[PDB]
Amino acid sequence: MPKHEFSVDMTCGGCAEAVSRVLNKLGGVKYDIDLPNKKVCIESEHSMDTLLATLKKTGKTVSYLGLE
Ligand SMILES: [Ag+]
Ligand SMILES: [Ag+]
Repeated sequence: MPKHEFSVDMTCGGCAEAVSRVLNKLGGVKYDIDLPNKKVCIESEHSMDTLLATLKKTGKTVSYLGLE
């Protein structure tokens, strides 16, 4: 399954739950949240576009980094 990596401007520890919540609501995802590197990696059949839009529902700055 594709593994898409995103920069997410996660500024505090609460952002692990925040990101977990929006991704869980989308569903069909397994992820790893790297708070120190402000990066989220998502294993999914969802498009880069669907994942980008989903992460942006947090209200944060999100950019696509590429594949893991
Ligand atoms: Ag936060
Ligand atoms: Ag947050």
